[PDB]
Amino acid sequence: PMRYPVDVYTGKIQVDGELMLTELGLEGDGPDRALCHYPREHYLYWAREFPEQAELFVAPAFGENLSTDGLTESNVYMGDIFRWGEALIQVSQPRSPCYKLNYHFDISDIAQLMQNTGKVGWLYSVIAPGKVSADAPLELVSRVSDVTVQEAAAIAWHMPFDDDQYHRLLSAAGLSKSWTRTMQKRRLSGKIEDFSRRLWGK
Amino acid sequence: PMRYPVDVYTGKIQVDGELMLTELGLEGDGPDRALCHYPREHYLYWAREFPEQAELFVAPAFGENLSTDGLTESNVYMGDIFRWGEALIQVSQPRSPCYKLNYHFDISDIAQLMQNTGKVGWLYSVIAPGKVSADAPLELVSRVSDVTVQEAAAIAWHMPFDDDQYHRLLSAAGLSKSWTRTMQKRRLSGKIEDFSRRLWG
Repeated sequence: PMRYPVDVYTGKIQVDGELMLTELGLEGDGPDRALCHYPREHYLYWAREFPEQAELFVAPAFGENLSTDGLTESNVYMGDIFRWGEALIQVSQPRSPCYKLNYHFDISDIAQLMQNTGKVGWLYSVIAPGKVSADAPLELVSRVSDVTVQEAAAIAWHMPFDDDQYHRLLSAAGLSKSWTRTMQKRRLSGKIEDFSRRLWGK
Repeated sequence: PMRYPVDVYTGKIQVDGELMLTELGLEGDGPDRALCHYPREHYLYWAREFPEQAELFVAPAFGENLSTDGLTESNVYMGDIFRWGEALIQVSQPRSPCYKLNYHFDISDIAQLMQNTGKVGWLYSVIAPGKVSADAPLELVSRVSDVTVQEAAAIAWHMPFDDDQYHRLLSAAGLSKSWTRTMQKRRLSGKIEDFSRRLWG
């Protein structure tokens, strides 16, 4: 039963107190995307990649609510349920990188790079609202799937069209509504949707 | 491909024009329970069970939005995705019987009996909003699970405590938030929640 200590941030500013996790997110901050998570470890990577702006790559530069060390996309699975203090949360999707990040860091291809590396983080849906805190760690209570956030990112963005793999992703407990809609549409249309608008803003 | 004709009803009155299906349900009518489905076959059963009120047991007596013939809880699966006209919908849970039905039929134990038989029908979540109609059938496009609605009802209500079977249910694609919360809580608490308040008041 590993515990992952969490640094919390809301509208973005570090929080030390006890606070309330509602169905719609933490107080002061849709239901499938109420909580953003980014692995603190990835900052080291970005800093190496862009030395002359290493000072920009610290939490919560990527807009995250939860910052941790020891959880990454390859050891966190779709549908995973974690207890956090009094609340329950479930992994709903990988976070899709967005062009707005490029302007936030004033680096032209960050979003593209995030997507390519798969160092994107994940969003939660809140299964039970409750009292939470910075001093209360995450604890995995149910793993109900075999698809790691990493694999979900790969199915989404790295692989050529594979109906079988979309079927697999659609079978993942907790999958967000948008990702269900996106993947189902691929299966029916036979086409992978455009990423350009999301990634560049052009 | 097998496609299922459907009678629609919106709060209940039979609609047969086109109408818009939204994230929050049909136009005129939470996101996990936007669409209620009940199999038309069950009415025959209820009529036999309560002969002196057989006239009450016709669609949409059980409040359903969708009425069909050929789909039942043993051949519909958790997480199933169906195309309906222009929209996409996903099976999210068995419908939980409620005491209000007892007053609707003015028969004292209908909800309890529904739960016990497992003749409960199911709710959908709306994956894509779109134009729908009575003249547009349901078509199964993705089956992503091995838990039938029947099995989910049994895990819920018919079985003694079985952590393994709750794990199984928590692994079902599309499972509603409330059922996820309910089943997770069983696993942590070691206790099956009370049904009485829901079944009676």
